[PDB]
Amino acid sequence: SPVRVGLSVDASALGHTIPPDYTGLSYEQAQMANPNYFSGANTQLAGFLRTLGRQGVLRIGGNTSEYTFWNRHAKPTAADEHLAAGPDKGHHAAAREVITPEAVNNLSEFLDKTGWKLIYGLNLGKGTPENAADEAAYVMETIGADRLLAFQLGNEPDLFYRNGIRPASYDFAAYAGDWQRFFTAIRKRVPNAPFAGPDTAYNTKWLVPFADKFKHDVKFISSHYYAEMTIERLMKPNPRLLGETAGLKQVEADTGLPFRLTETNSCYQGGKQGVSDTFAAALWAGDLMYQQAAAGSTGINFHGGGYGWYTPVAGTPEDGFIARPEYYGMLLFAQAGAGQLLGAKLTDNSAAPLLTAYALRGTDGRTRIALFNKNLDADVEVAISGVASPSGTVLRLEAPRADDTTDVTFGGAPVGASGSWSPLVQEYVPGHSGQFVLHMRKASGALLEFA
Ligand SMILES: O=C(O)[C@H]1CNCC(O)(O)[C@@H]1O
Repeated sequence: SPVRVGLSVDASALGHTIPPDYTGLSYEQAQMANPNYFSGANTQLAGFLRTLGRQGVLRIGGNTSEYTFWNRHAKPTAADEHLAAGPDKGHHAAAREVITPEAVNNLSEFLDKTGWKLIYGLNLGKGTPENAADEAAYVMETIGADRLLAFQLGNEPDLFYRNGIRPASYDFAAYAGDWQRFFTAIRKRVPNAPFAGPDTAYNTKWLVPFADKFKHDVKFISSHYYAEMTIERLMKPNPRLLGETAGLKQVEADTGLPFRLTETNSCYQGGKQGVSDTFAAALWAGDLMYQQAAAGSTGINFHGGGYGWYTPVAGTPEDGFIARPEYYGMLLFAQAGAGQLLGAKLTDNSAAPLLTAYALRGTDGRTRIALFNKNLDADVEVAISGVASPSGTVLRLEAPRADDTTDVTFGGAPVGASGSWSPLVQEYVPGHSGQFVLHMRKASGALLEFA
């Protein structure tokens, strides 16, 4: 007994344009202590990034960016030649790590194998303005202007008052004083240096005051989002999401600087075993990419590394890399590709309320629809109107249970080594122009492409 829902596509209801560099990943700065990780020799990880997008952004930052120190004469230690730095769990201070010129040289070679651009964290929490300027000069020289999208001056500065990085009295005004001092030092050595911020954890009250004070000094505004957890809770809206969406919309409405979600994943403190590492996270992540794009976001960076519960890609240079379940929701987005969002209204859906749908006119002119049946107990039958085409094909995003940590496929295939992926099962959509009908099992996703 599927829940019978209507989906009306309205090509006259033009939404936001999704740019080619929308997709992205975030890693801990501590990983730059291992020059083998972001390296030309890491062909496996480079292939996972290429499969997520021809263009995209690598963001390096996180809690460890306050505990990582640039040393222009240093070489890496024994332990850090083998370091796989997973997401910081945010319980206490991270271990001190050193970043070497060799690590920045190898990062350039890595980025050049991918086509991706870089957002690079500087140490405003514990470092000096002069050391930041020295690091920025080396990064700008080596990575180059076309691949360096932005420096960010600290990670989650809105938590320095609580985590001991600053006094209890630290507030936006104190942060703006620190930010101006680092900005001035860096621009003295790197007059072309680009910036973004404030890279906040959650405090939306900082976004527009940052944008207004530093309007002539930044390329875009950035903030973070974590949904925390149970799988049922992850499939629903929550107040924190509503607040972050409202913050993004205030930036777009009050400034005309673009916004990027520079660090996001399902559950903070490194994720939750049984939620973040499950097929549910693929549906959560693919739905999030579209919801934020529909709300006016220019891009996203899913946090990860090591074998963290929420990482899209898990592994090490020594042991190899694998796509975790969340990767498959980002792979649906990659396959849908860039374009402009169209209206897509669901009706008769109160029985299947966690079903989401997004329509897109691709750069090639063809209509695509991304659906996420996030209902854990309801199959749906989707009557699709407003789409004119002889023919459509469906790629399904599936696992046998929402809590599965494996068995995830897209287009009837898993991702293989080095991000290898091609569709092996493609089905025609039942119906004809102006009336297509699509069945979806409970807890599943679909990408429809029309001729
Ligand atoms: O708590 C987490 O999972 C995140 C929160 N944001 C900072 C971080 O990326 O360093 C951390 O790993």
